[PDB]
Amino acid sequence: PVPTGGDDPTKVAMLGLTFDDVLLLPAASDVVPATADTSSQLTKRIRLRVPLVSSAMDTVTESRMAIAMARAGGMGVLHRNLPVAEQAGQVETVKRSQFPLSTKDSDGRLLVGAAVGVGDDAWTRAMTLVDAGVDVLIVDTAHAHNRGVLDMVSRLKQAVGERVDVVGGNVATRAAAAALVEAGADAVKVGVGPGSICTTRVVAGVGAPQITAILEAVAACKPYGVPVIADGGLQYSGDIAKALAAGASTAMLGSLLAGTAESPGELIFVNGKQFKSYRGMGSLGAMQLVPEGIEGRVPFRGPLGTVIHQLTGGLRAAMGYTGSATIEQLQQAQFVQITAAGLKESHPHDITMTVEAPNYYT
Amino acid sequence: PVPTGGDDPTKVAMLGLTFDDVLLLPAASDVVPATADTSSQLTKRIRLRVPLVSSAMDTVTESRMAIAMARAGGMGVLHRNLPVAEQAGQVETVKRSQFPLSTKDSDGRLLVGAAVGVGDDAWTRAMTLVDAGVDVLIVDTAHAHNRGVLDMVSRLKQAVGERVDVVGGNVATRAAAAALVEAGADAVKVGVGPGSICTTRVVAGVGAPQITAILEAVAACKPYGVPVIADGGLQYSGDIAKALAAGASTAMLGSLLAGTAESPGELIFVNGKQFKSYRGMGSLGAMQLVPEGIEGRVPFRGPLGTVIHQLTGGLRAAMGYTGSATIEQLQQAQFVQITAAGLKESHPHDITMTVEAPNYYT
Amino acid sequence: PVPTGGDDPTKVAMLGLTFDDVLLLPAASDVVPATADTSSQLTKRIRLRVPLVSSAMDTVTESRMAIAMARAGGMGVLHRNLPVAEQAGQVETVKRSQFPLSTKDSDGRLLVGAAVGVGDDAWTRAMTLVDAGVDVLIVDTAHAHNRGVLDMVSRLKQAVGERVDVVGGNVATRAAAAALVEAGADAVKVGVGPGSICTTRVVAGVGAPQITAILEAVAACKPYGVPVIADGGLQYSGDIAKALAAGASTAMLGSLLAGTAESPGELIFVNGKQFKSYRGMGSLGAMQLVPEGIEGRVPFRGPLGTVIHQLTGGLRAAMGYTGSATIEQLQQAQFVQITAAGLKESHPHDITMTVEAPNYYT
Amino acid sequence: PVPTGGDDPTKVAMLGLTFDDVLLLPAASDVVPATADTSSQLTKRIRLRVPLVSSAMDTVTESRMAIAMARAGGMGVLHRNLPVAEQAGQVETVKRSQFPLSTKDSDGRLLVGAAVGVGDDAWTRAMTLVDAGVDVLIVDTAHAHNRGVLDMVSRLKQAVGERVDVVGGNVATRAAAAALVEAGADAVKVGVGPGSICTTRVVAGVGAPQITAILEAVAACKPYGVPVIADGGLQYSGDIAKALAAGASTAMLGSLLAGTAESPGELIFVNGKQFKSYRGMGSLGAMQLVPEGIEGRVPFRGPLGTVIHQLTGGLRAAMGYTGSATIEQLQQAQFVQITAAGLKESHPHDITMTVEAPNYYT
Ligand SMILES: NC(=O)c1ccc[n+]([C@@H]2O[C@H](COP(=O)([O-])OP(=O)(O)OC[C@H]3O[C@@H](n4cnc5c(N)ncnc54)[C@H](O)[C@@H]3O)[C@@H](O)[C@H]2O)c1
Ligand SMILES: NC(=O)c1ccc[n+]([C@@H]2O[C@H](COP(=O)([O-])OP(=O)(O)OC[C@H]3O[C@@H](n4cnc5c(N)ncnc54)[C@H](O)[C@@H]3O)[C@@H](O)[C@H]2O)c1
Ligand SMILES: NC(=O)c1ccc[n+]([C@@H]2O[C@H](COP(=O)([O-])OP(=O)(O)OC[C@H]3O[C@@H](n4cnc5c(N)ncnc54)[C@H](O)[C@@H]3O)[C@@H](O)[C@H]2O)c1
Ligand SMILES: NC(=O)c1ccc[n+]([C@@H]2O[C@H](COP(=O)([O-])OP(=O)(O)OC[C@H]3O[C@@H](n4cnc5c(N)ncnc54)[C@H](O)[C@@H]3O)[C@@H](O)[C@H]2O)c1
Ligand SMILES: *c1nc2c(ncn2[C@@H]2O[C@H](COP(=O)(O)O)[C@@H](O)[C@H]2O)c(=O)[nH]1
Ligand SMILES: *c1nc2c(ncn2[C@@H]2O[C@H](COP(=O)(O)O)[C@@H](O)[C@H]2O)c(=O)[nH]1
Ligand SMILES: *c1nc2c(ncn2[C@@H]2O[C@H](COP(=O)(O)O)[C@@H](O)[C@H]2O)c(=O)[nH]1
Ligand SMILES: *c1nc2c(ncn2[C@@H]2O[C@H](COP(=O)(O)O)[C@@H](O)[C@H]2O)c(=O)[nH]1
Ligand SMILES: [K+]
Ligand SMILES: [K+]
Ligand SMILES: [K+]
Ligand SMILES: [K+]
Repeated sequence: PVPTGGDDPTKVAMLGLTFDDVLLLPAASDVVPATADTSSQLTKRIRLRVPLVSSAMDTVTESRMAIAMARAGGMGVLHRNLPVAEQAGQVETVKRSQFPLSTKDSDGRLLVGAAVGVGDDAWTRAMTLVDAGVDVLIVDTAHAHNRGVLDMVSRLKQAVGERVDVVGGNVATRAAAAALVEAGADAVKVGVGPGSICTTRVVAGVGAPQITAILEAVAACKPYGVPVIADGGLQYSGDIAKALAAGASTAMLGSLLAGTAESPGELIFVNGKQFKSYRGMGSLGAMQLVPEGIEGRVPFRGPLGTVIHQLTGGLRAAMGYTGSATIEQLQQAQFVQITAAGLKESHPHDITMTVEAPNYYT
Repeated sequence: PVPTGGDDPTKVAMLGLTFDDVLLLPAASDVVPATADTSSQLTKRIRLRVPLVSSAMDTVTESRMAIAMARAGGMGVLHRNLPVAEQAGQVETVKRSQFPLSTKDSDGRLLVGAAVGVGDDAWTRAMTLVDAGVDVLIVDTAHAHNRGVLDMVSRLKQAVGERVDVVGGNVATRAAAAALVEAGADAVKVGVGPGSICTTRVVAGVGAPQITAILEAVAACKPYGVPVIADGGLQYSGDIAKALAAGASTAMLGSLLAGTAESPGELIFVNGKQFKSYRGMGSLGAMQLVPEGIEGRVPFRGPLGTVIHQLTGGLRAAMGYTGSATIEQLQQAQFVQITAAGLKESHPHDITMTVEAPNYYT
Repeated sequence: PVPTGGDDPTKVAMLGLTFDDVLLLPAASDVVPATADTSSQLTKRIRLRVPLVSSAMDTVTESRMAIAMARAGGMGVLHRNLPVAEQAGQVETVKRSQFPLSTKDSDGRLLVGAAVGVGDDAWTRAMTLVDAGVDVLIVDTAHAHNRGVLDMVSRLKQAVGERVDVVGGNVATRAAAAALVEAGADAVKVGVGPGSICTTRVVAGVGAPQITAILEAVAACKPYGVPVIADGGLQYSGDIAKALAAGASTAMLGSLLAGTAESPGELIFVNGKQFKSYRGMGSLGAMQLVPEGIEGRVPFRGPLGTVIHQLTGGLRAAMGYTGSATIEQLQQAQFVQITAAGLKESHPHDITMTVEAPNYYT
Repeated sequence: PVPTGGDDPTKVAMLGLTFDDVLLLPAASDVVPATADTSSQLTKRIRLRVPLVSSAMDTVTESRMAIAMARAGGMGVLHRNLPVAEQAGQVETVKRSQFPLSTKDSDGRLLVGAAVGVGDDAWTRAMTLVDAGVDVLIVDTAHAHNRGVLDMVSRLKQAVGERVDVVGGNVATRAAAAALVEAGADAVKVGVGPGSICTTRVVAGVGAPQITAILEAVAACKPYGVPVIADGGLQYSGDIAKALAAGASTAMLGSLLAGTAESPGELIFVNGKQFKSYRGMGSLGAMQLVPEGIEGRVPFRGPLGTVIHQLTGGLRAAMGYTGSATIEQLQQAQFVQITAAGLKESHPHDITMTVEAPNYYT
C-alpha cells in the first residue's frame, strides 16, 4: 500500500513548502547591496523600479496609498468595495497628482490599478474604469480556475486589450496558471488562503503552501513570459526575497502596509498605543452569510516611504548574499529546506530584546 | 537496517496523517457554492440531504437533538446510557414528531438511529428498539475488530436485516473494515481515539490518525458499496470537507453540537459566559474502573440550525473550490501535505481579532 | 552528496523515534481486557506478575517502596547512594517482611534487587549484598559500553552467577546490547538520556530516542533470550504498552512512582497542593563537578497500589485492543508513525477539563 | 515533477539540520572523562588546550576577556568597532600581561587575535595590528564568498602570511569553503545566521542550518588540513560536542561569554536580578540603515573560569560517552536524527525544577 494510506499514489499529490520551511543559500557574489537592481516586470509591458504592489483591500489601498506606492516605485490597486463612480473618481485623483523612482506612463503620469469582479455589473465597472484612464485591471477572484473568471479575462483581453493589462485572479496550481495563460492574461496572481486575515484554509480546508504554489505557477507561466505575482502571507523582507527567488516577479503586500498612515481609516488608541483596522474583503463587515475572513487591528507604523525603504534594503541584502545583479538572477537562486528547530534558530533566541530594530519586531 | 530501528520493515507499518496535515487542492470548477448538492448515503439504503450525524453520547443526542438534526437534513443517534424502556420511549417520541430538507421514512415520519452494545442484554435492547420503530442500529463499541462485535452484527443483520440497517463499530484499519463488510455491515464507522474527549491514545497508546484511517477503510469498503462514516476529531467545516474528500460519505459530530441549545444539559455560567457540559462515554462519570475519557465544558453556541448552516456553507464552499457538483465527485479530490509552518500559515496570523466571526473563533 | 550534508551516508546513522512518535495499531482480537495475562520475564529466571520495576534512586526506592512493589506484583531496586551497611540492612528488612500477586522466591520471601557501581569498592558492596540475601544485582551505570562495566559484569557472573542474576547497565545501541549479552548479563537495561530529570542529552549531547533504542537492543538480545528493561521517559500507561510492544520485557519507572506515599522523603505543602522531592542520581545534590541531572518536585499521588492498578489497567486495555493474550504476543504488535498534529489529536483537545481523571492530568 | 514543486530537482538543494535535530550515539569506550585530551587545532599552526574562542563583538571581547580566555586555555579575538590605535593598544595590553593550560607563544607571551574588515582602511588596520604584535588576523565579514573578502585574504597572506595566521570570514556552503581554502586561508569560519542576536535569516532570508553547514565545509577543508571554526548558535556544552563531532575543530562563543564579569560593560539590576548588555555587531547602535542584529541583555553569570570549566566538563563527558581519546577521535562520532518529540524528551520534562544546576538553565 501507499505509505500514507490507501492504494492511490496520487491522492496526496505533493508535500507543500511555505516561506518558513526554506532558506536562501548564499552563492559567489560580486554585488554590493547598494548597487543591486531591484527592477522587475509587473506585467508583460509594465516594469516597476520596486517590485511591490499594494493589496486591493478597503483598508489598505485608496487614492493616497496608490499615489504613495506609485511615487515609491511600485503600484497601488484600488479596491472594488466602492460604487463605480467613486472608484473612477479615485482613479482620476491618482492620475491627476523627491521621488526619482516614481512609476510613470508615456504621458508622464503616475500609474494606477483597479480591481473588478466577474459579471455584467463588473463589466460595466471595468468599462467605466478603463474610460477613466486606468492602466491595469485585476480580475480579483478567490478561485480563478472557475470558467466564469476565465471567460471574463478573455472578454477583457478581447475588448480593452490594446489599452490596459489584464491580470488574472488567484491560483495555486500549475493547471490553473496554464488555463489563465491560455485565456490571455498578462499576469498571474498566486495564493489561496495564505493571507494573514484569511480563514479559507480553515472554513473550507482548501489551499496550498505559498512557495510550492509559486514554483508550480512559474513552471506553468515562464515559457510564455507571463509574470507571477505572489499575493498573501508575506510578513518580513526575507519573505519577499524568498518569494522572488522561488520564481515570482512581483509581490503584493497586505498587513505590512495596512498600519501605515497612507492606508485609509482612523487611528485607534488602545492602552496608550496606536493601531488601525485591518480586515479581509471576505470578512462579514466588508461583505455587508459564510465569511472567509476576519476583522482585526494592526499596530501603527508611519509613513509608507520608510517601510518600503526597509523592505527594499532587506531585498538588496538578499541579492548581495545570493550574488544577484538583477531580479532575473535572483530567480535562479537555490533553497535549503529546514526543520522547526532550524526555524527557531533563524529568529533571535535566548535574548531579551530591550530596543526595537527598524526592520524587525517579535 | 531499517532507518527507524530493528530488522523488521513492517514493525512501523505506515506514517499516518490527520486533518491538520493535509489541505484540499483547488481544481477546475464550474460549480457555484449555492447550487452544489450535499446529499450523501448514510447507509446502503438511507440517503441524507446534509451528511452530518449526531454522536451517540449522553451529553449530545437525545429526543430534542434527534428531532432537530433530522429536521436540519441529517440524523441523530440516541445514546444507550439509558434503561431500555427509556430509550424506546425516546425513539417513539422522535417518531411522533418550515423544514424542506428534513429526512423522513416512507411513512413520512422523521428518521432516527439508536446505539446498542454487545451481549444478550444488548440483544434484548436491540429487539425492543426495533419493535419501537427505529430505522438504523449502531453497534457502538470502541473496538469493532473484536469477535463479539462481528458476531453481534451478523446476528442483527440475520434477524432484522430486512427492516433496519446495521452500522458496525469503530475501526481504524483496512482489515477491520473488511471484516465488518464480510460480517454484513450496511455502513462502517471509522475512528479509534481521535475524539476531543478521548484518552485512549494516551491511556492505552492505541489509535490511528483519522485521514489515514479513512483512506484505509475506504480502500476496503468502496468495492462493496458500503459507506464509511468519519467519527471524531472534527472541529471545523474544512475538516468535514477533508473527511468527505478522503472517501467518507458522512461525518459524525461531537463537541461541535455539544454546545448547541438542543443538546441535553443545563447551562453553566462561568465569569459571565455560557458553557455546557461535555464528557466522553468512557469517562469515569459516564461509565458509572479504568476510564478512557474525560469530563469538560464547551462554550454555548445557540440554535442547532445556525451551526448546521455554517458547516454546510463551509462544505459548499469547498465543493465550489474543488469543482465537485456532488459528494461522489468530492470524494475524488486530491490532497497536499503541509508542515507545521504551513499549518500556522493556514490559520489567521499576525493580527489581533477585534470582532469574532460567525464560523471562526480562536 | 548526502542530503543532510557531507559525503558519508553513515554519518547520520538513523532517524530516532520516541514514545510520542508512534501509536499501536488495533488488530483482530478475542481478548477481554480482564482475561489478559500481564506476566513477563524480568531476567532469564525471574518472572513477574506485573512487569513493572522501581528505579534505583534515593527519592524513589527504599525498603517500604521495595516491599510495596513486591506486594503489587513487580519489584523494587534499592539505590546505592547509602553506605554499604545501610543498603545491606535495607535488603535484610525487605527479606524479613491481602497481596495475591506478591512476587516471592522459593522460601516465600519477597524478591528485591540492589544496585552496585564499578570498582573494587563496588565489588565489596556487591559481595555484602549477596551475603544479605539479595536476589538480583543491577550494574547501575550511565554508559554500559565502557570496558569497566563489561569487565565487572563478567566478574560478578563468574563469582555469584548461580546464586543471583546480574543486570547490565544502560545501553542505547545494538552493539552495546550485544556486548552486554556476550559478557553474560541476564538482562539488559535500555535508555541513555530520556529520564524526566536527566540533562545528559543537553549537557553532553549524547543519547538515543527510546523506541529506536529498544528496537535495536531487542534485535541483539532476543536471539539469545535475554530480557530487555525499558528505563526512563515513561509518563503514561500507553507509554508502557508501547515499550512492551517495541520488544522490551519490563519497564523501570521513575517519576511515576516518586509521588506515591511509599517513596522516601517528606511531603511538601505549597498553596494547598501536595508535592514531594524528585531528583536524579547525577544531580549536584545527589552526587555530593559537572552534574547530569536536576532537582525538582512532583505532585503527590497517594498509595502505590492505586497507581499500579491504573497502569496495569491501561496495559490490559492495550492488550485487548491489539489482541494479545500474553506479553509475548504483545511484543509483536505493529506501530504507526504520527506527526505533531497527530500528537495533539491523541490528547484531549478543544476542551476545558472540569473533573480530574484517575489516570490523566494535563 | 518534484514533490516540493516545479521541474527542477535542484531548486531545494538539501535538507539542513541544526544542533537541536541530532544526538551523539554512544559507542564502545575505554576513556575516562577526566583523562580525555581536549586539545585541538585553531589554525594550521596554533593549537589550543581548550578548543574555545571568544567572539569579536563590542560587548564580548576586550583586553580583559582576551587575557582571561588565553589563561583559561582558549583565545580571544578583539572586536574592530574601535579606533585602530585603540585596538593596537588593546593588543599590546594583552601581550604585556594556576593557569597550567594557558596558551602562549614561543616567547611565553599570551596569544591573542584581532578582527579586520575589507578595504584599504582595513589594510591599514591590519598592518598596524601586525606591527603591534597580533598572533592571528580574522577577516571578519558576513558573506565570505564575496570577491573582495577573498582578495583581502589573499593580500594578507601574501604580505604577512609568514608572521600571522589569516582566518577567513563566515561561510555556509562547500563551494565558499573551497574558495576560501584556495585563496590561502589558514582557517575557515562557518555560520551565517545562527547567532542568538542575528536577524539575517529574517531580514534577508539567507542562511543554512549549522550542522549541515559544518559538514559541508569540512567536506572541503579536511582534505587540505584546514581547520573549521563553528561560530554562532551554541547554547549548551552538548552543542559544542555536536559541532566538534560534525567536523569542526573549535567553537567561537557569543552569548555564552557575554554575561560573565570579564566581558566589557556594566552590571544592570532589574527586579533584584543581574543582567548585562549584549548586542549584535550589525545592530543599529553597533553600526552607528538596514541592521541585521538586535540589542538586548543576558543574565549575569560570573567569572569566566567557572563557565569554561563547566563547558569543558560537558565536552569531556561527551568524549567519554563516545569513546574518543582525542578531539580527532571525536570528529568521527555518528549522529542520530530526532524529531520534535525527541527534543522534548532530551530536555527535562514533567518536572518543576526548584534549584538551578551549574550547567543547565530552564
Ligand atoms: N471511538 C473510540 O475510540 C472510543 C474509545 C473509548 C470509548 N468510546 C465510547 O465509549 C463507550 C463504551 O465503549 P466500549 O467499547 O468500552 O464499551 P463496552 O465496555 O460496552 O464494550 C463493548 C464491547 O466492545 C469490545 N471492546 C471494547 N473495548 C475493547 C478493548 N479494549 N479490547 C477488546 N475488546 C474491546 C468488547 O467486545 C466489548 O464486549 C461507547 O459509547 C464508545 O463509543 C469510544
Ligand atoms: N485569495 C483568497 O484565497 C481569497 C479568499 C476569500 C476572499 N478573497 C477576497 O475576497 C473578495 C471577494 O472574493 P470572492 O471570490 O468571494 O468574490 P465574488 O463573489 O466576486 O467571486 C468572484 C468569482 O470567483 C469565483 N469563486 C469564488 N469563490 C468560489 C468558490 N467557493 N467556488 C467556486 N468559484 C468561486 C466565481 O467564479 C465567482 O464568480 C476578493 O477581494 C478576494 O480577493 C480572497
Ligand atoms: N541512565 C542514565 O542515562 C544516567 C545518566 C546519568 C546518571 N545516571 C545515574 O547516576 C548515577 C551515577 O552515574 P554514573 O554511571 O555516571 O556514575 P559512576 O561514577 O558510578 O560511573 C560508573 C561507571 O560508568 C561508566 N561511565 C559513566 N559515565 C561515563 C562517561 N561519560 N564516559 C565513560 N564511561 C562512563 C564508567 O565506566 C564508570 O566507572 C547512577 O545511579 C546512574 O544510574 C544515569
Ligand atoms: N556571520 C553573519 O551571518 C553576520 C551577519 C551580519 C553581521 N555580521 C557581523 O557584523 C559585522 C559586519 O558585517 P559585514 O560583513 O556586513 O561587515 P562590512 O560591512 O564591513 O562588510 C565587509 C565585507 O563583507 C562582504 N559582505 C557583507 N555583507 C554582504 C552582503 N550582504 N552581500 C555581499 N557581500 C557582503 C563584502 O565583501 C564587504 O566588503 C561583522 O562583525 C560580522 O561578523 C555577521
Ligand atoms: C482571505 N484572503 C483575503 C481576504 N481579503 C483579501 N485577501 C488576500 O490577502 C492578501 C493580503 O494578505 P496579507 O498576508 O495580509 O498580505 C490580499 O492581497 C488578498 O489576495 C479574505 O477575506 N480572505
Ligand atoms: C474516546 N472517544 C469517545 C468517548 N466517548 C465517545 N467517543 C467518541 O468520540 C466521538 C466524538 O468526538 P468529537 O471529537 O468530540 O467530535 C464520538 O462520536 C465517539 O465515537 C470516550 O470516552 N473516549
Ligand atoms: C539522567 N538519568 C538519570 C539520572 N538518575 C537516574 N536516571 C535514570 O532515569 C530513570 C528514571 O527516569 P524517569 O523518566 O523519571 O522514569 C532511572 O531509572 C535512571 O535510569 C540522572 O541524574 N540523569
Ligand atoms: C548576525 N550575526 C552576528 C552579528 N554580529 C555578530 N554575529 C555573529 O554571531 C556570533 C554570535 O553567536 P551567538 O549565538 O551569539 O553565540 C558572532 O560570533 C558573529 O559571528 C549581527 O549583527 N548579526
Ligand atoms: K538567529
Ligand atoms: K483524543
Ligand atoms: K491564513
Ligand atoms: K531528559
